[PDB]
Amino acid sequence: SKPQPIAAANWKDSLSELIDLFNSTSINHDVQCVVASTFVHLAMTKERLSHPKFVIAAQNAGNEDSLPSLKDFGVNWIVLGHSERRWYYGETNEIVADKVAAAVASGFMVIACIGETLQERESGRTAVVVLTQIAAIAKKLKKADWAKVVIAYEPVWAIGTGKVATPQQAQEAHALIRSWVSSKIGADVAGELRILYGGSVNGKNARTLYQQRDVNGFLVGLKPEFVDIIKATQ
Amino acid sequence: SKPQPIAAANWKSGSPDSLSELIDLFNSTSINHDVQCVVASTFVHLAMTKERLSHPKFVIAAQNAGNEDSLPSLKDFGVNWIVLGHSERRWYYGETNEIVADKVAAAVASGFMVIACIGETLQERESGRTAVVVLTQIAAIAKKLKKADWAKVVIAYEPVWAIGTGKVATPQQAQEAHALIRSWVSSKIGADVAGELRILYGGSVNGKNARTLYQQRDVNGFLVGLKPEFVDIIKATQ
Repeated sequence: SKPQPIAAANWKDSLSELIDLFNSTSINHDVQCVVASTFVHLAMTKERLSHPKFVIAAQNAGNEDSLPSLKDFGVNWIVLGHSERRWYYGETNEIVADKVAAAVASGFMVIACIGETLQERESGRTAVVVLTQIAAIAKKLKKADWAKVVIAYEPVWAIGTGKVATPQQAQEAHALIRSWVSSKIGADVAGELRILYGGSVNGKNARTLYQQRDVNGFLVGLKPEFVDIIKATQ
Repeated sequence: SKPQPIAAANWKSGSPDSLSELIDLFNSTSINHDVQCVVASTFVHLAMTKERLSHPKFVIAAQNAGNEDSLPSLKDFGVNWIVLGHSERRWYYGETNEIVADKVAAAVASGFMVIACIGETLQERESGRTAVVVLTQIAAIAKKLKKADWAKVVIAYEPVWAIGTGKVATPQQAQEAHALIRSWVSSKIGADVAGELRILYGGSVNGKNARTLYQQRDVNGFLVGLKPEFVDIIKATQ
């Protein structure tokens, strides 16, 4: 028995044209849809996006006055710790953790990203890297805060490397996240946890991915195929 | 009246669930209607399944055995069911229509009830070859059987075209596939044999869709993967 699925798209196609696509798409099942945008595009997304089942997220904001501004403006979701924040911008476990706690303290729903690299994965350090990204996050949170939290797992080892993830590998990475939250936080919190897959997902694979026990939806890039990704969430 | 329904669960190696924990779930599930429940296991797990599974409405099956001495060993052991010709045997292990047909005959000869799997791929489906592919897979099997033999045979239609492709089968398509199997048995074997035949759906089935699938005129149960949801799959057989 699975919690409500999430379908979140990340903007790194024309924004407008995509927003019209979604505005005219019929989604008949229980799924929260998220469109995360950059600060330059926020105002045009909230202006234009009018789909009832869609909400708008901010990205990586980490300053309390800005967080407060966003909420005033009508943005309640935020995505943090995506792969490029950690490996290009140098956001560490602790910096992501603080960003999450501050987001949580101001009434945001949070999509926190975590994931390992090919180097990390090839030395057999998936579990220690992945469980340390979260322990850090968990260390800042109260048990009730978990209500406001979603996890995206990003198989960084698999983006731009020529390595391919199978649903089996997605499933296995998802289960360890679950186990840990379940032993350290609780089976109640664990049971209600939406763990999103932030790897390579298209129309040929979304179903298979979604059908795994521990996968609860997707964090992916903003493209026209997102619409098949949503559909796969049944 | 439809014939007795069958709810068959297939164990695939490398699942996120534990065999034992699943057997316990089932052992403690109340099933109040007439339904034969099958748990199909691999050879390593067989012995644990006979020793542990004790629910009255459940039996155990073996998978893909094809050697006469082996089938006799299984029957002595207390196994009377077997599942053959599942999708992967046809695509990965090289089991053709004929090899599957021989496996069925030998299973039948030694007193087994037999769940023989059939179905087409997306490629076969998209070129409009469903019927010839599906009817050739069964014709192969039929050519080895006697009319009486059908008493021991159950067919599972596997929409291979719908597993791993992004394609989704509606209950309407499952009905249409199932009726062709029925028509053909009827015309070629007998209306008597046809009407008593269980034709299982071996596609993607969960709790939100088992009902809708089970109510289709030609659907007589399910051959699915061993998961906790199997319980709801059983319940969908009323």
